[PDB]
This record gives sequence, C-alpha cells and structure tokens, in this order.
Amino acid sequence: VPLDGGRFATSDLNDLYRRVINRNNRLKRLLDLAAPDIIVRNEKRMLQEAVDALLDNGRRGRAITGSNKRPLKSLADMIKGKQGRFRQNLLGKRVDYSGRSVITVGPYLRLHQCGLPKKMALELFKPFIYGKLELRGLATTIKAAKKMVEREEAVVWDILDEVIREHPVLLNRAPTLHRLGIQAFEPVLIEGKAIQLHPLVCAAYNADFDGDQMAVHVPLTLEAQLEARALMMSTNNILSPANGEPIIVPS
Amino acid sequence: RTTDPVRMYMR
Amino acid sequence: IGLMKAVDKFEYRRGYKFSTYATWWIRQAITRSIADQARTIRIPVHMIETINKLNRISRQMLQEMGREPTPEELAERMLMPEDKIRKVLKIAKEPISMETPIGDDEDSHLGDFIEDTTLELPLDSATTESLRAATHDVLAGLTAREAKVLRMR
Amino acid sequence: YSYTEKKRIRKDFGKRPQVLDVPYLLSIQLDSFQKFIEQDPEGQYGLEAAFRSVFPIQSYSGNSELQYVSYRLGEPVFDVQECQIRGVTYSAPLRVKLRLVIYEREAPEGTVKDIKEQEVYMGEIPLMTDNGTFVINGTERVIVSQLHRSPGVFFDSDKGKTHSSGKVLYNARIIPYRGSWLDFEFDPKDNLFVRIDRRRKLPATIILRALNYTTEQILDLFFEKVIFEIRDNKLQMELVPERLRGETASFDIEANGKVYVEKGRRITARHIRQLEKDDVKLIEVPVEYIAGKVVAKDYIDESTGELICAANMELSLDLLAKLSQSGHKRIETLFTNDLDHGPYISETLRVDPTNDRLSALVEIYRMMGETREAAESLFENLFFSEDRYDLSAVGRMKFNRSLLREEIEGSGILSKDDIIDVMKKLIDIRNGKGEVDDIDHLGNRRIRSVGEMAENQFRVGLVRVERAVKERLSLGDLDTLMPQDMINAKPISAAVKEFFGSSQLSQFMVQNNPLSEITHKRRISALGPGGLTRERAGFEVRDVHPTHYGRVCPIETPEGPNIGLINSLSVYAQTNEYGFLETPYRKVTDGVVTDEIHYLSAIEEGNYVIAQANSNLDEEGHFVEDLVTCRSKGESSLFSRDQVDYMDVSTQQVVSVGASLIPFLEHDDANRALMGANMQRQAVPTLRADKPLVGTGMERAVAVDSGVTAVAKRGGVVQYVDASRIVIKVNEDEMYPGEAGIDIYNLTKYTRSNQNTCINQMPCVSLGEPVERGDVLADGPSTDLGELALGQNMRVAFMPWNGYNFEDSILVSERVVQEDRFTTIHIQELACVSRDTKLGPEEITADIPNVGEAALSKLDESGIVYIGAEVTGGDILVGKVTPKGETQLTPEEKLLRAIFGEKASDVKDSSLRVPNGVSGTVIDVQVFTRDGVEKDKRALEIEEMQLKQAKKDLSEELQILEAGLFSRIRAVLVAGGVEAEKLDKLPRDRWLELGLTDEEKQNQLEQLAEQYDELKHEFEKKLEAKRRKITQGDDLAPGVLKIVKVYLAVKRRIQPGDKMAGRHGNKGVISKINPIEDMPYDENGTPVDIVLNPLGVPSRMNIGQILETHLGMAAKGIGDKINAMLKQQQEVAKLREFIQRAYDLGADVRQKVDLSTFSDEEVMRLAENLRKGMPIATPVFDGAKEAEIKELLKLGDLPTSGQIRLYDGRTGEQFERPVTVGYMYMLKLNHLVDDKMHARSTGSYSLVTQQPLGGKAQFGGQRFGEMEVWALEAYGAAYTLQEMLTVKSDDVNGRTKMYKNIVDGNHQMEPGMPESFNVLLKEIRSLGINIELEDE
Amino acid sequence: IETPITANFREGLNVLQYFISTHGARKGLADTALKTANSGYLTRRLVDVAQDLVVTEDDCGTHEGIMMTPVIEGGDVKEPLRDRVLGRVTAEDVLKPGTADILVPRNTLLHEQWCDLLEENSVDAVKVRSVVSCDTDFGVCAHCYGRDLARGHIINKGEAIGVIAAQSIGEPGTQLTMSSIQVKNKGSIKLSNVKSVVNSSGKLVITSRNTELKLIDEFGRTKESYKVPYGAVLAKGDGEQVAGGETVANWDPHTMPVITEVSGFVRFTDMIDGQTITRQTDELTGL
Ligand SMILES: [Mg+2]
Ligand SMILES: [Zn+2]
Repeated sequence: VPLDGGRFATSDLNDLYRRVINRNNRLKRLLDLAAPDIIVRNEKRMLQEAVDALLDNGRRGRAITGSNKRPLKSLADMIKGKQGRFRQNLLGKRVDYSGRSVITVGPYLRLHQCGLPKKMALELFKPFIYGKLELRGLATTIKAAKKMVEREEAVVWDILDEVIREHPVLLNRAPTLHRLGIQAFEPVLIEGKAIQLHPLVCAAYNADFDGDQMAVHVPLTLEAQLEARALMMSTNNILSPANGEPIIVPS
Repeated sequence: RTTDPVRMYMR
Repeated sequence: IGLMKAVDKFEYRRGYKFSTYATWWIRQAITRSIADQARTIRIPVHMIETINKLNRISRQMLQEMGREPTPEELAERMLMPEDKIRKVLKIAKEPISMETPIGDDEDSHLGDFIEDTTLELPLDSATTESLRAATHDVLAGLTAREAKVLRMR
Repeated sequence: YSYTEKKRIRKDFGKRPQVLDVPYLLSIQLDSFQKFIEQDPEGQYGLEAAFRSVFPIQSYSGNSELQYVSYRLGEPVFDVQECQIRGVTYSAPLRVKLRLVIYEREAPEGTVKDIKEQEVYMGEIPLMTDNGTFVINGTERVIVSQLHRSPGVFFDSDKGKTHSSGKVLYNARIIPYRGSWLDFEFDPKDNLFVRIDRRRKLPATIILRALNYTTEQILDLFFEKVIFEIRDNKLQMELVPERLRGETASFDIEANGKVYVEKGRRITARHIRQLEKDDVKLIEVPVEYIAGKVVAKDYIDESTGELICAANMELSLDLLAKLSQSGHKRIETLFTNDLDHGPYISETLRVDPTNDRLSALVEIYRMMGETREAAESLFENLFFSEDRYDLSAVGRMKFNRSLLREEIEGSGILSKDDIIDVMKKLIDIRNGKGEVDDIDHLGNRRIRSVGEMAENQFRVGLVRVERAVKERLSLGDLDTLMPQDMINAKPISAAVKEFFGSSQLSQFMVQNNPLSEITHKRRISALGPGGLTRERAGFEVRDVHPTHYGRVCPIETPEGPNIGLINSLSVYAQTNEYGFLETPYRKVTDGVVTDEIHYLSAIEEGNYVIAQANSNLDEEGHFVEDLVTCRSKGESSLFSRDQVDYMDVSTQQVVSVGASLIPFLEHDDANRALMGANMQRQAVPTLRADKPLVGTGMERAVAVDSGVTAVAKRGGVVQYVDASRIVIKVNEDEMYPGEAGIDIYNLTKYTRSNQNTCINQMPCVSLGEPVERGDVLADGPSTDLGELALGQNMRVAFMPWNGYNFEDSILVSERVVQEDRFTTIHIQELACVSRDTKLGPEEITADIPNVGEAALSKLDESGIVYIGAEVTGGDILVGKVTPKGETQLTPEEKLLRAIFGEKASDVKDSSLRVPNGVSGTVIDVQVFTRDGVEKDKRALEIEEMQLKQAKKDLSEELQILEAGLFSRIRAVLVAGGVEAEKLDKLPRDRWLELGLTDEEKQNQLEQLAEQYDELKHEFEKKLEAKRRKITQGDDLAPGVLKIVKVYLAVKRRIQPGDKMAGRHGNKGVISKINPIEDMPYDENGTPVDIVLNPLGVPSRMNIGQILETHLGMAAKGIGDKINAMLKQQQEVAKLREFIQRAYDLGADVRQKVDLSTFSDEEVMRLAENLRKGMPIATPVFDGAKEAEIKELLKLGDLPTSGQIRLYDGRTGEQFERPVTVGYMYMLKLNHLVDDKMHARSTGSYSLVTQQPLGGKAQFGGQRFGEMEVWALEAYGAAYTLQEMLTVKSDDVNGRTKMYKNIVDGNHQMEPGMPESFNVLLKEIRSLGINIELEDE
Repeated sequence: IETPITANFREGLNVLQYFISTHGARKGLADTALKTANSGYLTRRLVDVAQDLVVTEDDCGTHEGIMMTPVIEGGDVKEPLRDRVLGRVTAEDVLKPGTADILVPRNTLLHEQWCDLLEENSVDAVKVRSVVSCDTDFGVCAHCYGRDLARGHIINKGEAIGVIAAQSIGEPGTQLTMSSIQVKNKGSIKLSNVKSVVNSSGKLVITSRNTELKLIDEFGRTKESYKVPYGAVLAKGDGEQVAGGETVANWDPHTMPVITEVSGFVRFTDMIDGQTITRQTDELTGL
C-alpha cells in the first residue's frame, strides 16, 4: 500500500515469493542448457532452502533476513505463539462502541447506579441519537442530524436523556481476575469528565482509587439488553463464587 | 556436522 | 550461467590469457541480475546507471565543496535539466517492512497501525438506501407514461 | 553572603558540621565529553586513540602507506535556537590533515615519491551544549551511561549442576574488552576443559600443544621431580619433611639408625621434626613404592633410543627392572599428594586424543567442516593479533592485580606465560587455597560515559574505511591518485549516526520538570549492547549489595519490570581515571577528625574501618563514647576508639538528588519513599511559582547548576531590564582591556518542551541593584529566587467526610481553583504537508468547498489563521485541497445532479482540522517553503517581519558596545585639551576636523579611521548571512511542496479526575470540587483547602507525613505575625528583634546569621518575602526533633499539640474531637484527564483483518482481552459474546446491517463468520493442508 | 542480622539501620511482579484443561463415592465437617447415631437448615456424592455437583463449570507466595488397626507402622490425633480414660530402634568377626 508519507511498505511474505519465483526461473533456464552436475544439484539446494523459507524461516538453520538485520516473518509465525493470529486477532480483539477514563468515587448514588460523563456519552451512543432523531422527525435526514449534533440543541440533551434511561452498560478493569471482572449498571449522567462508581464494589475488582483505567461497553442487541438485567446487575450477584459469604462487605 | 549451505558449496 | 556462455565464445586464436576475457562476461551477467532481480520493484536499467552517476558525484560534492550538496549545481554537473533531478529522487526509496517495530518494545508493529481508505464510512451506507428510498417515491409521483423513460435512461 | 541569600533567608537545623560543599551536579556528563574533543598529546583520551590504533595503513601490495597528522573541528554552521525550528542536528565538520607517503620497491627507503598532503573532510559529529544535551533532528536527547562488567578475569563457582553428588564446581573466565573470549571449566570427573566461545568442549592440553610445547615443556611448570635412586642394590629417594605430610606409611618410614614411623602409621608433627633434627635425606625404600606413581619423562635406551616406557604412564615391575638393565639409577617422577598438590591435568593427557603440535591445531580449526596454512594463521589471530583483539590497559590493570603481579602497564596482547598462570591458580583453588570473587562487588563492574563509548563505534567507523583503503591502493594507479578521492566521506558519519537515534540509550529528554531533567542525566542503566537485558536478568543481580553504599542510591528506582536495573549514583560520587567508582571519606588520624579528603576505590573499602555520620565529635576532639557503630569488610559491628581510620563526609551520601529533597525521610519506611522520589519526577510546572516551606537546603544547589535559570558570569550593576532581555555592566577590576565591558543576556521566551509543557523565564532583578558573582538573574519555570519550586502550599485538614475520602481520594475547595494555584499551560503542535500526486499538485487556499461563512470567518487570503485568533474543535487552520480523481458513482445521484444542476468539483477537501476537546489560542506560525518555487504571500510577508525582527536587534549590539568605544575618542581628546566649545556645539561626526597637532594626533587619525572601518567590517557579514539563511528556501524531504506548521496554546484547569500526590507516595484522585460554604473552617474564620483520608497513616508506616504537617503549621506561624506587624505598620526596630529572636532558636544549630549587620531597607525587604511564611531547612538525616518543633510553635500563640477545634459548614456545630491541621506541600502530576478519556463509535479500520485500531491519536477502541472472554462464560451470557466476536468486530456484510437497523429502531442480531477466521482458512490452505468444511 | 532495629519511627532511624531495611523492600517489591507473571500463566493453564464441563443432565444416578472427614488432625478444629458438606448432597441413605434413623431417601440438598440436625448429634462421618463417581456422557450432572455457590441453590441445567473452578483457583495466587506427645485435654483412647505387645515394663509398645493416636470426646467425635512411628514406647492404654495436660507418649525418636517381640537368648551365630563384621568394643565399660 502507498503510505502516508508517499512511500510504500510491504509485508515480509511479498519478497519471500520473489526468492522462490526467481530461483524457480534460474532452474528452468538452466536445464535446457545442461550444465554439469555440480551446478545443478546446488540449484536444488536453494529451492529447498526457499520452500523452507516460505513455510518457516527460523527452523532449519540460520534464518533468511531482510535489510533490517532482523528475521523475516514466516508463514509459521502467522500461527505461532501470542504474536500470531490466535491470541491477538481471534480470541481477544478490538471492539467498537467503547471508551475509557480515570475512575473516581461518588457516594451519593444507590447500589446499582454508576456515573457516566457527558462528553464521553455523546459519542458512545451516536447510532441511538440518529434513530430517535429520525423517529420524532426533528431531523429531516441522516446528514442533517450529523449537522445538528454540533448545534447542540437542548432537545438533543433530552433525547439522549430519553435513550439512556434503563439501557444498561458494562464496566471492566483489565486484567480480569475472576468472575466479578465485569458487572452491569444503569447510568446516571453528570457533567464532568470522569466515571463515578459506588464505593462498595471497589474490593470486588481489587481496584483502588489511584488512577486506574476502567472501560465501558454498550450491548447492542435486545437479548443482551435483557442479559445485563438477567445475570450481571450488581444486585443479582452479591455472592462471590469462591465462597458463600458476601463480597459486599463494608470495606 | 555442518548444515549451512555456504560451506556445502565450497567443499 | 555467464561462465557457460563464456566458454563457447572463448577464442584461443587471439592468444591472450583466459582469465581476462572471461572476467568481462560474468561481471556483465552479474549486473543485469542486480538490475531486474534482487529488488522490490523492477526498475529499468536506464535509471540505475543514472543513480550511480548521481551517487558517485554526490560523494565528490561533499569532497569538492566541503559542504553538503545542492540540487542546482548537481544538475549543472549531471548535464540534465533540474526537473529530471527533481524527477529522479522520487524513486529512491524501498519499502519499510510492514512488520517493523515502530513501538519502543515488542508491543506493536506497523502492520497493525496502517489505515484503510478503501471501504466506506458506515453512515454512508445508510445514506444510499434513503436517497434511493425517496427516488422510488417521487417516481411513483410521476406521470405513468414518462415514468418508464428516465428509469432506463 | 550572596544577594540571593539576602532577599530570602532559610532557618536550618543542621547539627553535624557541613565540611565538604556539594559538587557541580553534572560531573560525569560534562567531564566526559571534554575528553572526546580536546586535543590530548600523549596519554590518549577520546578521538586520539581511534586514529593511532588504525593509522598508518600499509598497502596490501606492500608499497605505500598514509599517515594521520592532526585533526581540526570547524565551527558549527548552525546555532542551537534555530535547530529546534528546522529540525536538523547541529554539528561541526570533522577536518583532518593526513599525509600519503609512498615507498618505491626499487630504492631501499624510497621516500622520493608523491607526497600530496591535503585536508579532507569526512563526517559530522554532534556536539554537546553547556547543559549536557544534544539536539538530534530538532529534539533534545540525552545519552544515559551504561553499566557493564569489567574486562580482565572472572573467577566463579556455580552451585547446583551435578546434583547426583552435589560436587563443588570451580571455573574461571577471562573476558577481553573487544574480540574473542576464552573459558576454562571443570567436569564431574576432575578434568580441566577449555571452551572457546561456547563450542563443544576441549581438553586443556590442546592449547598447550598449540602453544609450541611438549610434555616435558609442560609438566615442569606444575609437577615437581620426585627423584629416586637405585643404588645398585635397593631403591632410595630424597625427602623434604613436609612431603609425607599426613600420609600413610606403606613402607617402614625410617632413618639410617632411628626408625621413626612404623607400618601403617601416620606422620605427625613429631616425626616431621625427627627428619629435621637428624636431617635424614636418602631414605632407603623398597622397590614396591614406585608403583602408585607415574613416570614423568621419556626414558630411552643408550644404544637404540627406544622407550622402555613413555612419559605419563604408570610403571610396573617390568619397566623398573628394565631401566636398571639398560643402565639407569636416577628416576624422575611426579609428586602426587592429591589432597595438597594433586593431578587434575595428568588425567587429561590420556584423554587428549592429539599427541603433537599440528594435530591439535587441526582439531581447534575443526571446532569453530572444511589446512596447515589456515590452522597456524588462525590461532595466531585469536590471542596474538592487535587487530581483532585488545585488552585495553585498564583491562590489563585488574589482570595483573588479580594474579598478584608487579606492573601496571603492558600490552593488549596475551602472553603465553599468562594463560598458564591463571590455569595454575585455578587448580590451586581445587585444593582449597584462595577463593572466587562475587558479581555484586563493584570492583568488577564499571561505569561507561559518553566520551568513552562514543569513541567505541567510531573506531568501528574506521573499520568501515579500512576495507576500502586497501582496494584502491594495491591495484589502482599509485602516483596520480590524490588521497582525497579514495577515502569515502559517507559511511564514517553513518556509523556514528546509527548511535544517536536508534539505540536503547539515546533517550528522550524529560523537560517537564527541572528536577526531572537533572535526575535523567545522573542515571546509570544496565541495558544496551554488551550488558544485561530485561528477561534474561536474575535475582542476585537486582539485590543491593553493601558495596552499593555511598556509590549507588538504594531508593531511586522505578517499580515496573525494570525495578532492579535502573540505578542512579549518589551525591558526591565521581568517575575515576580507570572507570571505577569512588566516594569521599574523612581520614581519622589518632582520633582527630582531620580536614583532609580521600576518594577510595571499590576494593580498598573492605581493608579498612569507617565510622558512620552520626558519631558525636567532641569539639575538634574525638568521639565521646568508646564503641563507634562502624562497618568493615561487608559487616556491621562495633569497634574500638583507636582502631578507626575513616568517617563519612556528610550524612547525605546514601541518597541521590531525587529523594534528598524529601524532608523527614529518616522516620519513614523504605517501601513508601520509593514511590516518593519517583512521584516527584512527574511534576508539571504550575502557572504560579510558589516556594515550598519544608526543604533540605539543596534547592540553591539544584537550581543554579541545572541550567534552567540564568546565571551571572561576571558580577556588577544592572543597567537595563526588559521582559525579553537584560544586560549587565561588569565592574572594572574583572574587565579586560580588550573588551568594552557590558554583557548581554537573552532570555528564552515561549518555546515547546518535549512533554508539551511551557518554558519561559522571568527576570527577578529590578532596575539599579548590584549583582555579585554567580547569582541567579532570572526566575525559571519551576524556580523562585533560585530555589526549587514544584507545587504549592495549602492548608490541610484530616477527617473522613461524607464518603468523599473513601479510599485515598482527596478533596478540594473552589478557593484553590479561584486563586488558580493548580493551573498549567500546555503547548501542542499541529502541522500540515502539501505534496504532488500523480493526478495533480495540491495547494493551500481559503476557497474550500462545502464550507459556510462561519469557518471562513477568521482566515486571511491564504487560508492560515491570524496570529491571535480563538479556536474550537471542528474548525480549520490550514485550507488544503486535493485534485479529486474522476470516479463515477451509482446513478441515483446522477439524475439528482441533473435536477438542480449540481456543479461538480475537482476540489476534494483534505484540510487540517482542530482535534476535538481542544480549545484555546493560536500564538505562533511559520512557513517552510522550497527554494525555486515562488515564495507566496504569507511567505514573504512573514519573512519581512522576520527580517526587521533580526536586523534591529543585532544592530542594538553595536549601539551600546560602541558607546563605550565612542567614549575613548574623548579620553584621547582630553590630553592636548578638550575643545569645550568645539566638542558638543557641533555634532559627533566632525570630531576629526578639530584643532590638531603632531604625530600623537595623526596616529589618532589612524585610530579614528580604523574602527570606523574595523567595526564596520565586523557587523556587515553577520547581517548578510543572517539575511542569507532566511531568504534562502529549505532543504526538505522528497515529495513535499510546502509545510505550514502552527503552534497553538491551551490552558488546562483542574477537573475532577486529575491525578494528585503528596510527597511520600500517597496517590490521589480529586473527587469533587466544592463551594466554599460547607467546607470545614476554624474558630477564627478561615476555611481549610484540602481534606483527605486519615486511614492511610499506619498501614503504610508513613509517620513522616504527620511529622511534616506540624512544621507548616509553624511555618506560617512565624509568617502571620509578620503580616500582623506590616499592615498594622509599627516600626523597623520592633521587627528586627522579632526576626532574630525567631530563627535563632535551636540549641545546637550549625548556621549562624545575625541581622544586626544588615541595613534597614534590607530588613524591610527581608520582611517582604516572609509574608507567605517562613521556610525551614531540614537535612535528610540531620533533622529536627519534637522538642524543637514545640519550641517555635509556642512562639506562634497556637496550641502545643497542634490539634485544634473545627466547625462543620453543614451542621454549624462542634466536632467531637480535635483535628490536626496545618500547612503541607503538595503537587500535581502530568496524567491529566484530556490525555486519558478517549472513546470511539465509528471510525477507521485495519488493512489486513478489518478490525478497529488502537490509540487516541488514531481514534481507536479498546481491547477485549482473553481474560474477559473467560469472564463471560461463568455468567453464561451467550448472546453478548457473539457481538464481540462477529458484529462489533469483523463482518463487512454484517456490521453495516447494525448501523442501519439501529437507526430504524430495531435492535436485531444477525451473525456471520468473522474475517479473522477466513484469514486462518486462507492461511492453512496456503501450507498445502487442505482444510475444508462439511455441511449439515 | 544479629542487630536488627532497636529505636522507633518517632525517635529516628540510623543510617545503617535504614540501609538494611531497604532489603526488606526491594527483595519483596520485585517479587510481586514475577509472581503476577507466573500466576497469569497458571490461570491460562487452568482454563484450558477444564473447558469442557457443562451440566448436561440433572441426576446420573450412580452409586457411592467419597466419605467425608474433617481436617483437624494435628491441631485444633480447623474446618468443621458441616462447612464442607454444606452445598453437597448425600451420596446414600445416611443415618443418625440413633441407629437406623435415616434422614434422607438417598439424595437431599444439605443446606443450613439440615446442618442443624447434624449439629445436635455427634456425626463425624458422611458419604458425599462427589464429581468423581459421576458417569454421564461428556459432562457432569447436577446431583453430583449440588449447590451452585454463586447463586445459592442447585445449579440450573446449562451453566458453565470448568471456568468457574479454574477462575477461583487462579485469583488469590497473587498474595500466595507471602518424641514427647502432649494432648490438650482428656479423652477416651480409641486406636484401631494395631499390633502391640506388653513390655517388660508392662506398658504399650508400638510394633506396627500403621498406628496413630486419636483423642476422642465423650461421644465419638475426633478432637486431636498424632502419628506414632515404629519402635515407640507408651505409658498408657487404649479403651481407657486419661488425664488432661499429659504427655501420654514417651520414646527416643532419634533412634529407629530394632525392638523385639521375641523372648529368649541371643547368640553370636551367622555373624563372624573378620568375616561378616568387625568388633570395635565400647571403650569405656568394655562390654
Ligand atoms: Mg482501582
Ligand atoms: Zn453429576
């Protein structure tokens, strides 16, 4: 692909074929001239070095390197280890409708309610705002609603207030220690730039209030909108599965 | 006990 | 392969040594296989001889002036107009090896950071249904004789 | 005293006598780089060793060579403050003179040939500023010094390899400074083995065969010749009495006539003396005793030369008989007492498969597939070639000091006797004599600075020219070749270019705090090349040895994965001439504590006895008590009065400059303060610069030498002050006759940092005041009158509040935001590039499509924002447009284009817009443009404002400087009389045509006419070249047309959720800003600013924090009475008592300063900067006591415990129990919220796997890791796990259906197949492994 | 060190006392990270081996399995029998010490209401239907796993198992890395599987390796228990009553003696000095 600087960049496979394709051509050119048999057997070495090098670089001997004096990424290292396609792009991934902040404590809440800041929650629900704009008809078209989202009419804060009521949200903290790694709250909107929690569930995460990064998630489908209510509301688990005494202990 | 093909050619 | 073609065009009747006349062949057979082969993009052999005519005298302009060289007197020395010197340097780069570690440690590679201006923005797929939806409406609001005509036009 | 000390004093509590002043805090950096470039005549340092070790170079044909003569560093072509702007490395050219001398093969010494000595440039070398930093590509960088293991030898013994027996394994290892290694290692079967560079193992005699020896010429060196004699009837022998020492009596061990030892009886000390008293030498022995022994030397027959038996074979009853039949009486054998001096090498001669010289030389060449020519030449290239091997005479020094040798100086080449000698000692420790060293003693570690290390690859630069000098010498023509043509000027700089910018050492310069820049030049790493690495590190390498004491601080280290590796050096440490570390000590002589100073090495500390710093010296007498708590040979104990030799210099020297500001460290645990000197390195300068109260005195010694404040080169009186520049007039005694005698100082205005913090200075002098030698002249970004000032003071309480201080969360008022004491500025950077594509050249103009009037409101004609507009995210800075390539579309718009007459555009918007959340003011622009392209409107207009900027300031240089030189025309005039009516009535120009006289007055005609032309010859070139480098274009990258780059400045206020910290490591998140009403307040009517959790005190063991808070209660406790007596405005002499009575308080203070010598207005200005409070100085271990804090607390009319009443703002009533409330110093960190909160609905994607990206700069989501996938299974949310694996991540035909169904009010699921998976499906199909899918 | 800290945090620390106390930090501070790294590798290696388990069927109906016993051997009461069997089910029809008084038709959930009926009697032995005897195809059944502790009832059919066990083993591992036999009180002496003989002194001699002590209350429950090896000497007897604050077992443990159940003369045969062994007589007494 052409790059942002106007140069190019290739993956490592697209020159290793240029080792195999070139050393293929040097063989078919050779056999119709019939060189003696100390040159011809040396040719069949390098294909077996090269059809190695398509399959694996760092296996059979000293690896085949590019200009950076570093080993070339083979086809085997596409599948091998934590760098491969398994643990970095197949099991865990990235996901959309996401965000993060510093965490802080607000004890004016109830148990199931958690904070959610304003100018985070404007991007985090942008498909919800467009649909409810086209349903009331205050927005004539989709592009007009994107034109009106910078106008910031007061009804936009009302339609967002309409849509965030009883729509649950997930709270996360990496790394997940056990089953209480993620819960589900109902949001309550404040005007700041930080996520507020309830103070009793800090011991469940083993998160202390000194600069973590807790992440949010928004369930899209109708079933998961029930599944937050049905399994992972903070009230529906006070029993930590390790041992049948409550994790909601005064800390 | 060598395996690198640089030495195998010059031998 | 150069050595084989050299022997059938060796000629003892000129009487000189073998090693001199042989040396011209495989050196020539080397340099075409550093030109079309061994490169990321197959660059024509006209451009490569200019590069060494540039890059030799660029070392000389560091020697001669004692300072770093300027493209104006380069084209004066290279006997070409200055747009061509401005045209020749735009090819001089290789790829920068997509799995390079642009991060400080082995955390990230450049292949996971390259953006794609190829597919779409997903709002625009919601545009192209709606503008299509309104056009079916106004075509229903058209007179029935004319309604077939712009449809296939 | 200095005048910066006079305008603010600092009461101290020092009791131990401060004896040696704090040294210049950048010694290991500045003294390093002076050794690289300054010309060293003989005892080579720096670049001089790189030349003579390579040059001269004989040609490979053996006819010609070439000689270095002298180098020369030209003047730097650029200056520093524009290299920040253009982004290029400032350097000098490296100019050398070299002489090409050719010998003719015809003549014996044919020097008559072409000698064309010329002066050829090769390479640029970046220089250092006067702070320590380099600039690389227009960025401040710093080289951190690397720790590695010393050259020489290294004895060790690993444990836990042969756990079948558990046998002790001794092994020795010799390591040179550059080249190939050498190792000696043992086995479970008692055999000495040799390994070269980790190959298959090799027995020890193989090198001894290769080193021109025989078995006769080896066995002399180790075994001794036990000589036996058959005297024609029976065998006899000789004996020293300590040779059958503790051995068995196989035979009747007797004398001539006194049988000493019976059968099977041991030989005690009695029978040893029995052989001493009579001195019986020739012991009669039976012939059976020679069995058990091995014959040492080859024995031939006199008639045929044939061996009866060979050397190193066990003799039997045939061979002993046959030597007596050929005729032999004297028999030389070996000495085998395997407890004391035993054979471990005699076992190895039989397992050695090679027998002679070349056969071993074959096998060692066989070790490192497929000659006599090669195998002899290779073994003289390993340990005998000066090219690929060097021992680097500091390596020679420990190599001789380890083996008890006699000389320092020597060679970098091994000697054949020396390899055998370490093999001798290694066998000696198998018996038990001697022992092996350790790794953690610093006598085998070394520091490695810039100038030593910068030469190292620069020698490898000359290797890159060494492979090319031979080529065009031997086969090229000889006389026409100028040597300028053949030395390649490119690669010699290219090797040293690979150092600065792609190492693990060339770090980013931390400019965000002045303390943070000074703890990042005194840091010593253990990473890099040739040292240790991150994962292969160990657990004995991270522990703190008691040789770290005084040389390497044990607290200042990060707590990440590099916890044991990064270490900093102590206060007074230096770098010795060899490279080892050193620390000062005071020498005790007969109890008297002297003023002499000694720097010790690493090794000599274990041989002496040193006392601690807390010994009570009895008034230039000695220690009071008999037992001084000392330390010796790595062990702490109690020793006598007379035996002690040395003493600690000050009590600071276990801590480095980071934590040695943290007051009352002596009452704290180690685990708390380790964050404490790390949580100060992340400070951001506030918009105010307010002094701290409780400090350690080093603020004056950390500010004036960290460079960030201006310093006075020559003391005197200041004539002029402006906010952009100050000048001084030097006193005439320091003035030279060659100068006019005024100095000019430029202050650095608003420029970018490298953590995006503000940098500006502020002049703290006024008009008309004296300045003494060396003082501070301008305040810094975190300075206040020459002291380190990082955070603010605030009044602090301690109680739980309504859960707002639940778990370590701290609380503010609005008063700390109204007085803006926690406000920072930031300066970000924005840029835009203009290119040419294959379709057409882009450009910048404000005529932009799809724009209304509001975004086009505040631009010029050229699409660049005016200098000083306000901005908001979503607007425009640069109006950039591109040639759109003509692509057709789906034909709905095509008839729609034909309905309203839609005009098409070849003008597609790709302009720069402001990133959102960012809102502030744009303060500076500048424009980069090529040379040859016509300079546009904003180019030449900003250049003409650039010209009259530069011209009228450099002309001001000759305005006042020549004004002193315009004054001496008058002095010459006065002699011969000053023409009083003919001097000032006419103007200055007619001062040549006055009344004149003879030769004294026409050499005046040569003096007036010369500096009218000499000083005209001075300034005119500096005008032109300054004009030249501006009116020229730019030498930029291929592909750019013009780049406009715009600095904008944003001011960030405190929000709920900026990180906060104290000064002991207690972190904090500001949870709520509060109106002033319901905060707690005292009985007098002031509120209290910060409330925090009081349950963090015992379970961090930070009783230092409570200890700090009481002093600040006293710190304003002196200050308020001063404010009580200044606005009420009593008197001068009332005040001068009250200050002197205040801070002359403690019983055993070291410092003594009396205000009786000050003038009156000085006291009136000493009252000035004490209104905010009185500072109190406390050293790291020479601290204060609770008796002494309670003294001055009584002076402040305040309760003695300092635990006062309160009232709540919400209840209005009395609290149940009083609260400790005082001043505390606090500060804020760089992890601000707008750096952190970052969210993403719909944006870009990847290229190869169609996933979203990661990063705030690329507007990317969050990672949903494999621990979270395991988390959802225990809940069992089936449907929720699907969207995180199909429709929020992958399916190109899936996820857009979500972006339609949500807008139409249907939250409907539909799954697909993830495009990660078919990549794996196309992956394994490419490996010839047919993976395919069945159907239902 | 022989001299640790003497003074305190309010009166100061000396320099060498401050320097040695750094080792208590930097040894421990580098250990937290390494342990964290190892443990996350361990948690990954626990979810892998147990991934298959879902509760497929309700009640497989297999037969008896493990009998449950307390862990309080060697010291005081540590884990009561009620608190392990809670949340499990009866492996069989189990009784009360009033004989033939069965409380269960072979399977009941043993929640705290029925732990009262266990607590008023003297039961210390109960058959528990473990997960080992469960024999359904590709999974485990609810009557073999019992009470889901996270909700508080029997687990519904389809909730995941192997992750919720591999999670709760993984989490606490962060803080993981950091003669003369006297009985406490009196009690009846009940020791079984024994082979003992009366001494020449008359008391109990341990001539079998399998014997170990058990301190029993007035009922039959165990309170204390200690292991006794071969060749040991007692002063008391079994099936009797002993006193409190009493060392009932006294022998030399440093020897492993070669004690004799047999009675008669001992002769010097089948061992010859100079042939089988040597004779190094006792230097002091001569014998
Ligand atoms: Mg936390
Ligand atoms: Zn079961």
